[PDB]
Amino acid sequence: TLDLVNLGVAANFAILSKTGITDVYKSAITGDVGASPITGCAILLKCDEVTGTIFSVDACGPACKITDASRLTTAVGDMQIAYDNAAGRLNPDFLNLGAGTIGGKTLTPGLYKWTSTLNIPTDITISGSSTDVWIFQVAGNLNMSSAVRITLAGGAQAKNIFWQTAGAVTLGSTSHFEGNILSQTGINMKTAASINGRMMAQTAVTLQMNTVTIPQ
Repeated sequence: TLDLVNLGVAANFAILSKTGITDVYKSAITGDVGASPITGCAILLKCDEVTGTIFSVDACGPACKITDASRLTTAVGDMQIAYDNAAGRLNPDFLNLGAGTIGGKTLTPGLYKWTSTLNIPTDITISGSSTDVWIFQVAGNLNMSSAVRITLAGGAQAKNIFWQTAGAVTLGSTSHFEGNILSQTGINMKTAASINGRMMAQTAVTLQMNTVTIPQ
């Protein structure tokens, strides 16, 4: 029933930011990474940290980098269209579920909105079919605590989950996240946190020894 958020060319990236990608070595990224319009030197990943292509707007950046301004321009533009599309969905199924703390919940499909910061202090399940869609609209920050795991149940797929945040995302140390993040600012991961999803930030993505896998 709820339509997918079309990511266009941004679908090809595990990490896409506008002001760079910082990293505490070593991270494990599966899929392409990019930043635009910032210089490629703002991508602080080593070549042995990415399975995929590192894209740069210029001659600057990691040894393996491909320079491709035009593809990054399209990807970032596509990321902004996706952000606006996700932020623009009307008629939420839920508004202010758990008063902004959703620890222990099982989330069924649909459109969710929070006019605050969303916190996830304890494990949650996202439960639905291989074709169901979840859009989470968050007017503040999104926080997940250390060791918190998002579990998928019933055939729910990470590629059908979208998190739209007006504020910064903070994934706590050793936490496991599921879904696409469309952040208006930063996405900040802590020591050994993992994500099955895409990190699309209109500022920066920051990593500390993270595992990042594009959804299949």
